[PDB]
Amino acid sequence: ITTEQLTTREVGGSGVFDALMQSASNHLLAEFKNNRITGGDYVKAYIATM
Amino acid sequence: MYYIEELFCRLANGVLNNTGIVTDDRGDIEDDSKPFIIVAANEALTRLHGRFNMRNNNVVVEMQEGRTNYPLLAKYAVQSYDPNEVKCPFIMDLAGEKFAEDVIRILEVYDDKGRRRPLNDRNNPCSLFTPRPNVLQNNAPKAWEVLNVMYQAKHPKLSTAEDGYNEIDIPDTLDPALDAYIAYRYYTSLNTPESSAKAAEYLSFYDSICREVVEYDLTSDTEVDTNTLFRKRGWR
Amino acid sequence: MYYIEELFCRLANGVLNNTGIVTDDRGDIEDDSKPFIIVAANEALTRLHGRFNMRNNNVVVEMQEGRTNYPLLAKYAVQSYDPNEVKCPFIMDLAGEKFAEDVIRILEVYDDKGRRRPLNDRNNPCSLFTPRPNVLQNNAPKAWEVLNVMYQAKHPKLSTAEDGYNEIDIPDTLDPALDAYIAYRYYTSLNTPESSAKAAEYLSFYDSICREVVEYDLTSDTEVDTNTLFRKRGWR
Repeated sequence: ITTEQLTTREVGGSGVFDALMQSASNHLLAEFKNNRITGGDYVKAYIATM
Repeated sequence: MYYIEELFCRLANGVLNNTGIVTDDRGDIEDDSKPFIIVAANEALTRLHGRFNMRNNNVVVEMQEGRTNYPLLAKYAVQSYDPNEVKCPFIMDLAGEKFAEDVIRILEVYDDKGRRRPLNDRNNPCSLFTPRPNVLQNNAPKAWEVLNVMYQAKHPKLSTAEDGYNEIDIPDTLDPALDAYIAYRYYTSLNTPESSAKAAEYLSFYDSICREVVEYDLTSDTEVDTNTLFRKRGWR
Repeated sequence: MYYIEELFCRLANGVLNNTGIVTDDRGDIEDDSKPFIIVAANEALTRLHGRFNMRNNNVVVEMQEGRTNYPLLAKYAVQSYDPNEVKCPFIMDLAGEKFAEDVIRILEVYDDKGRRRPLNDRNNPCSLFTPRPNVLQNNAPKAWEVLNVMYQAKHPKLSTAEDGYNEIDIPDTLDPALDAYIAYRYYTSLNTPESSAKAAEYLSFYDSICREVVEYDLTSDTEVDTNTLFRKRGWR
């Protein structure tokens, strides 16, 4: 087990932390594409879960 | 009088330093966010030119036999008309000055013989009416009759498309007002609690600068003339 | 009358001492952050010169046969015109200086024969008009006619580009106002609440200093002249 298996320092993926962030971002964007929230709410929730 | 690129580099090196629009060298705005800045700049210029009465311009309109309504649009300008749609234009232009629609308010209208024509006077048969702010009416057109329209004008449209106007004509005391208005628009558009608090500050700064410029009368807006009613009324 | 380097050093020592712009030895502003300071300084100088009426300058305009609008720009100056584009310039800079474009407001216009010419007077046929704040009209140009324009001026642009104006000419009592305005601009651009509070403090300091200078009349702004209407009206 190495550090690169935890996070690869990229937004893309191939890490546990990166995948955990991307899934939450995908769910928030899914709610965002429906006219239910704006950009600010999505950004704040993302930063909160970070 | 300076290019549009000077405006982009002033917004890149003034306000909006800390934002993500600017490029890495912080010398210019990215290609993605230029339409937003252009829209904001046009809105700000319209606001200022409506408030302050800076530019005064002129149009020459000649009268046809069967027309009473003369809309002031580029479709009827000589340099911009479509020959199949419009048989004969009535607004005269020049190859360098192509008469972009910049009419806010009509002040004076003068005949080709040097006599003034009353405007929007209901009880005067020989007067001109404006059904719409950019349309004229003359109920009795005549042969060899031409009219001159003296109107307050707004700034030409900035387009940055190799045919639009790159330059900006504005007094140097009102650059911060334009910058503050652009920053206000950009910071409101973010939709966060802190950005709105910053945008309120920028809008208040714009208002205070405009009020100061009015206070010191830097644009010479106030106008006074000699008294001629003394002789007309019969005084001695 | 100090150069731009003295301004950079005084900022590096005074306000903005604690910030990350300043170099390690606290001697001078870093290279990449100089355009920001230049823009802020130009804005502050324009503000002060608009408020206080410190500078009074003059320009000489000669009248051509077919031209009615005489814009006051550096394009038509002798020391700055391009021979290819402009065939004949009408702004004379024979003796000294270069006539940087610094026209805020026009006060007096005198003929070459010593007679005054009214400005913006509708009811006087022999008057001069300004369709734009720096453009000047005469509707009857004549041969061998020259006009002298006395106007309020602003500080010439600072560029630090090996050809711009390095020097700053400002009354000694108004240095803290300029420094406070620059600090306000920077701390506002930081986009944090504490920096916003500091910016509010600096702007209030600027306003208070300007009001104090107005209170004590240190720039000799107030002007009073001998009465001349006592004799014109026929009193004895």
